[PDB]
Amino acid sequence: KQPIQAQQLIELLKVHYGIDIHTAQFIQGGADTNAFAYQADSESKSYFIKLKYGYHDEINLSIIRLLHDSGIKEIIFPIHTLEAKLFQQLKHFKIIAYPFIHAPNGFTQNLTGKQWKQLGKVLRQIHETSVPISIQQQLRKEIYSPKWREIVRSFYNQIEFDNSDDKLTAAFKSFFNQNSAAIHRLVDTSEKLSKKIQPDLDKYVLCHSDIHAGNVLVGNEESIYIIDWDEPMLAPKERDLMFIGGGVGNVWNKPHEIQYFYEGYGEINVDKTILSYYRHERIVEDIAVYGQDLLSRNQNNQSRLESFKYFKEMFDPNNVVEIAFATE
Repeated sequence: KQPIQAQQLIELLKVHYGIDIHTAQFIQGGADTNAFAYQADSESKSYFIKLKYGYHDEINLSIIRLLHDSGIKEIIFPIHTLEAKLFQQLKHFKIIAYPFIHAPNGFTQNLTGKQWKQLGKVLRQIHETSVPISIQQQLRKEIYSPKWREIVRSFYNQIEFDNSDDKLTAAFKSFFNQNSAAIHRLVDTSEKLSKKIQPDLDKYVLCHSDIHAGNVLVGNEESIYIIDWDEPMLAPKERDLMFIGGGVGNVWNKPHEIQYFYEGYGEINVDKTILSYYRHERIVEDIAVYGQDLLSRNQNNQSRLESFKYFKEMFDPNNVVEIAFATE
């Protein structure tokens, strides 16, 4: 499926980046969807290369460039091509080169107070970044879609006994039934809050959209880096703020973290209705996705059990559900 043989990277990295690589190897399952990852090493360093088919504008690259030129420092930026571009466009595919870095994320290594402040400073920088109209036209907009809420409601009648259910499906239905009150509350609260929110496009800002602890790395100089810029969007700032104290992954649920974050972010006028809407809606989105994986046999059972564990963890003490309810 690969557009090139790994050794063809030697020629390409030399030509377009001026880098001499002595060894390149395909990285299995590293990339996802339309992407192929490779490890290419220079006698001096190691590089992570991503190839993507196509010549259309990738929103990730457009936004990464905007933040780069805007001065945001806390991003792991691509290595520049010799023409000073963040990626090399070839005839039928693109090359995106990055330094091969290992940095623990916020789950692995909890942020220090200083890092919480830096995260607040950087996210405020991002939210205040002026977005050129050409790029605004490329960004998805928050439209308060009822898609996920509808899917979870479609599950209601499926929770009924079915003689053909397998072990995982039956266990999931039992758990759903035992937590039915909380599940309907998540859906109904997200729905109620969406109805009360009057969309104001003038207040939308550039948002990461999924900035949980797994997407912050603590790297060189003990500085933080925000990763996964694949699906940014224009939406109320609360789309991102909901994660501070949000408890995603059973971390980022402590009062002092919130204090340090806002000392850095500065803006304390946060719309509580929109913040509560996102915390409930993000859980609804996950119940729809992981719940469907349990009601269906689309993935193997080892994978379905992982979805089940994830689904249940959302209901643990101090996890996302309890924090969402506490927000409302």
